[PDB]
Amino acid sequence: IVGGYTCGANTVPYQVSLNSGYHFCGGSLINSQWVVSAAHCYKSGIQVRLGEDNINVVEGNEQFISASKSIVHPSYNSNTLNNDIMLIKLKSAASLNSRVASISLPTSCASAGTQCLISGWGNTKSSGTSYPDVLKCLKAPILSDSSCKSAYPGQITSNMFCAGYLEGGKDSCQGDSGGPVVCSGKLQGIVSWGSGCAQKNKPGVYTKVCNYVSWIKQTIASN
Ligand SMILES: [Ca+2]
Repeated sequence: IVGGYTCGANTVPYQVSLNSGYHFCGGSLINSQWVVSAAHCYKSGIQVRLGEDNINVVEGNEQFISASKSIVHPSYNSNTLNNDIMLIKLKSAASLNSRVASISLPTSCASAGTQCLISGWGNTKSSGTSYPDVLKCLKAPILSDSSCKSAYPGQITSNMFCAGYLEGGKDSCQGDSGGPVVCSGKLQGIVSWGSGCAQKNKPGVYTKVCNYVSWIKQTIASN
């Protein structure tokens, strides 16, 4: 997260870190057994880390639980990033309390202009590299589909939205991928892609979660 703020420990209780020996992506806990992330985050050997603040220090609220299964969206295209969504099942159910908690799926799609909270342990610099150890947060509005398409000609599908600031300076970034965009207490987006980070006229692009609720629910019901 570039241009954000330190969230505060366990203030984003649905935020998870996906770990294979190191943090590599974010995700969102949507019930005691299941995490939503980006398909482009797929790999084998995932350990889900819940209750994290500093990902390099054991602070007392962590739950580390290995994934038993991953399910990449059936129509995920890694070239265009269309349908950049995946489900990860935990080998055992997480213990839910105020510091570790699921986030609700949307009942309807959020609109341009709605404020959301984007969070992650990704790079904090637009030029060069610095990774924070604690969770970073950014409040950002959803942008119009027109401005989104104008920013990225020929690249924005019906399964994507832009959020952030056309002026630059405030954005998600490398290492934030798969993490949440939450608006009015609902998971509305997944950190997906963008051209660098926090560049002028290159806002972040996010997976449009509301399009996937039926797939998520059905998949969970049978796995
Ligand atoms: Ca920790």
